[PDB]
Amino acid sequence: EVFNATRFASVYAWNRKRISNCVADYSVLYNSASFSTFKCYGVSPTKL
Amino acid sequence: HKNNKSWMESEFRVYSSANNCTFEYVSQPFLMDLEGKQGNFKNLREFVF
Repeated sequence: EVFNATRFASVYAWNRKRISNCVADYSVLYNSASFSTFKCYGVSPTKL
Repeated sequence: HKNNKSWMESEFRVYSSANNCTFEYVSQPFLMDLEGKQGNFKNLREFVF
């Protein structure tokens, strides 16, 4: 949902969604070619 | 309710508000019954928490 959502917020009033009780296959994100920027802090994609 | 001339789902006279929901779940739309029947008890349900 989040990476395909039809409305993203105005930045002064940014949305938050909370992710809970689920399998985070970050692979569908970290090796997507679509993103212009992708980087992580304190964590490497090789581990998450 | 008049819409089915019988009982229906109705407003939660259970809480005023529900802030900061740390967890949520549904699974089954489970079907425990509601009708105004007047025979002896036929259903026993037991739970431990």
